[PDB]
Amino acid sequence: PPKLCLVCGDEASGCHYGVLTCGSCKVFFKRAVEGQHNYLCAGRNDCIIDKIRRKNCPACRYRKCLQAGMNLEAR
Amino acid sequence: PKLCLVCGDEASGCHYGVLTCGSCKVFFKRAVEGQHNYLCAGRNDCIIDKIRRKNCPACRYRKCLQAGMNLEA
DNA sequence: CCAGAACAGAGTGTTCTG
DNA sequence: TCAGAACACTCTGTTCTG
Ligand SMILES: [Zn+2]
Ligand SMILES: [Zn+2]
Ligand SMILES: [Zn+2]
Ligand SMILES: [Zn+2]
Repeated sequence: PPKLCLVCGDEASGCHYGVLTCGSCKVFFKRAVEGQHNYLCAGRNDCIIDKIRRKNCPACRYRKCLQAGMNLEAR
Repeated sequence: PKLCLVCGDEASGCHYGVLTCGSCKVFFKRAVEGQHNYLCAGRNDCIIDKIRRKNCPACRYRKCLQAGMNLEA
């Protein structure tokens, strides 16, 4: 019943862009799709995305958003 | 061109004992005097280049040290 | 309840000084 | 020579508004 962000594992704010997510991931995603998302992974594109590390790799974070199914169409 | 021994960017000069770029110069100071324990989201193997240096402070900091940067020398 | 705007704070990198 | 201050800009995340 306390429920978890499907992207970083932080506690979720609600349903955003179709996926159970935290507020930071909600706005991160909005920002990534509206703008240029060309991000480079410094790793192997498997970076661990959690509450402390999610700022490290926008590229892996954004890929996790897409895998979870986030999209603007909402509704 | 002589290149930064940390991120490979074009080096401005010799800083904190090592030949490095200026962003690396000020990153290192900031790291050393500020706390911190940085944590890698990878394998402690991150690629550090001009673009990628921003991604992993842990691996950046490590590479600074293994290059011999220190506040004294 | 949710999208988006606003607000405020952290982090990077430059330019400038002596 | 290079260290440091200060500036300017980008990024993240929380609170506010509709
Ligand atoms: Zn999240
Ligand atoms: Zn990554
Ligand atoms: Zn460098
Ligand atoms: Zn790393």
